[PDB]
Amino acid sequence: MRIENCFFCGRPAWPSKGITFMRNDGKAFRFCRSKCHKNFKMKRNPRKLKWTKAYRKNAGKEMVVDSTLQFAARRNVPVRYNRELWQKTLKAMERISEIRARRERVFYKKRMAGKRAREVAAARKLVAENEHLLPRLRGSEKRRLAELAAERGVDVEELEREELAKLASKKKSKAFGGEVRRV
Amino acid sequence: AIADVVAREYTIHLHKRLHGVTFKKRAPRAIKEIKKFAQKAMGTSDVRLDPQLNKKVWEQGIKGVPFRIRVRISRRRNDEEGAKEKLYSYVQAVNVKNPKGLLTSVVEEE
Amino acid sequence: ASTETDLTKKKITPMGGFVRYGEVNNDYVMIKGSVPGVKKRIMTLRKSLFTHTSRKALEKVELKWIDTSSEFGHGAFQTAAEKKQFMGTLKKDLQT
Amino acid sequence: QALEEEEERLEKEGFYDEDDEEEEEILQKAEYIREQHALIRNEAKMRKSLKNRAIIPRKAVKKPLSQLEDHLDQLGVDTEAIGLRARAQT
Amino acid sequence: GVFAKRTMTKTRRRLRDLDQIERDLRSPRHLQQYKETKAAEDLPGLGLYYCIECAKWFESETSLVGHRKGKPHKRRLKQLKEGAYTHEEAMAAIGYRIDNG
RNA sequence: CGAAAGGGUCCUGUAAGCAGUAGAGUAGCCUUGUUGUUACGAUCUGCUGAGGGUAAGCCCUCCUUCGCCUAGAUUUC
Ligand SMILES: [Zn+2]
Repeated sequence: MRIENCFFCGRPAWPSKGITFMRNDGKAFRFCRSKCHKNFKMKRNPRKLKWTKAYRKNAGKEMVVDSTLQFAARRNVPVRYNRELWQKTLKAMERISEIRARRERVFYKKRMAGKRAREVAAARKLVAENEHLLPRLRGSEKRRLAELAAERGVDVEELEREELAKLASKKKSKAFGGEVRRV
Repeated sequence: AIADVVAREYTIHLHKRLHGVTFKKRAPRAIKEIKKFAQKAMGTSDVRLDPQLNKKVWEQGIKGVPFRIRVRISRRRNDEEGAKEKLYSYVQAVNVKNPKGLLTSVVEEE
Repeated sequence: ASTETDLTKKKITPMGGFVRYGEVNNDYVMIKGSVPGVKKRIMTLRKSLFTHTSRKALEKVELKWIDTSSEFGHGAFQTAAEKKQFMGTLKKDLQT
Repeated sequence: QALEEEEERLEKEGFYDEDDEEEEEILQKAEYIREQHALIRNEAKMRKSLKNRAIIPRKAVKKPLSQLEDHLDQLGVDTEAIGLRARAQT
Repeated sequence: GVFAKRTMTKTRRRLRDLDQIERDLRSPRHLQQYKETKAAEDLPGLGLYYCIECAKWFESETSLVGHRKGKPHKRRLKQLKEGAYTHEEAMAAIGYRIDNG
């Protein structure tokens, strides 16, 4: 037995999965699921549906140029069976899978390079327009910190930063409404 | 070890409690499930819901109840004379950014 | 759940567990076909009362592959490693 | 073996190598601002029912002194220095 | 509109595929095989007015010239310009190839 | 044990917002055209297999949190 691939979406088609359409020109189409089968019967292009390997390869979001992808092929010339050849093939498959995973992760990071600059610039713009929403201490808290600083001979601004740290640690949410007292 | 007067904020997953419910009955059933949830959480048969909580449940009509809701339940003493139960719970809607990802928390008394 | 021709080291439990049962962590019996019960139900296995008269009872069974994909949907993967190898790197992978 | 030579070549060349506090601070400030914006939108959603009925005008409802006290106090105004108690009617 | 949209996805209501349309455009033998699978006397206009792009027979030359101005014909033209999806593209999407020695 | 949460497994199909020498054309200001420029503009591309949902008869979690507990009543050769 072997593992096919879905014609529409490219997922691994295991035995007894999906359905095959036999066209009268000589084409057999294997679908992994009724989702792909019904999209094919509706004549939707796999290259336009973003959940498919066809779209991902067309958009360049799959690593397609690599040396590790030249090891799997449909072998139309059979090789005489050799135990050592099959064993070293198994070891090769394991190591090639590891190398392919590592290079794929590198490829994805080069896809996602410029993000941190984009969120930094957006964050600076948002803070610049909303300086007034940044956390601040209450007026009564400022009064009590001022009188405590006057009493203790300490730095009022230091007390302000410590109290801001305390409210930064203690996060509290507010509730809508309130109970109406009965007569 | 837990005092009679105590307030906690919970997340109620109303989606699994309203799954398959008739459309003209989903929001009143949501109110009844909130009352049953508060009774199970606090042990109080007397549960009073905030009108803002009722509005929040009814925000999208009779069949548009949110999947999750953040509430505060406050077990308080019933000081009225001739009361059947000495305690009751009051349930309010809580203003949060997102009701997902939140654990059950105890509201500080101050 | 590994055979002589499938060298994936895997257990009998599907991905995401058996639906409404959980995981099989003990010795298990694989029986051809269907049996009268449902999931979680206690089943009594009994020796056959008579000597068999069919060649099927004397056949030796050779398994090549056991399906371990999810039965909670159209599962196309036998292992989580297979699923991750097919999908690739996700956004949450760099977020973590 | 050619693949292994290629792998060690890119490892020597630095192909698999992996790489600010002010940036973290400004990102945390932006996230706090977004949370405050979400809370403001939730308050608006709670108070508005314009599909069915109009909002009562603010001039027709007398604002509570305690609520004005609380809101200005969180906004950072020393209300005792300005005396809202004398301004409040009875 | 579509006639009998309820049974539009039935196999007995199936229409010719776009890759078959490209192969008919590229090679007249494939188109001739498809036309030999039909009967000429039962076709609109006795089979004389045919649009390969739409894979559709028409009653008259003015009807064919008429549908060419329409947007379904232009959708078929843009789909053929983009190219239909084949098994070669399916193998290239997963990085699979054929080794013939 | 219960309620949350986290992870998994599935379902859909790529969120809001921002940006773009992408975008048929149109109109202004001037270098009067040399992406002239600026403005609008279905849609497209990127951030983004992302966002949303997930037991209600899905799975896992002494070792992620918060609660609950040796009752009450009725009957019994
Ligand atoms: Zn498929």
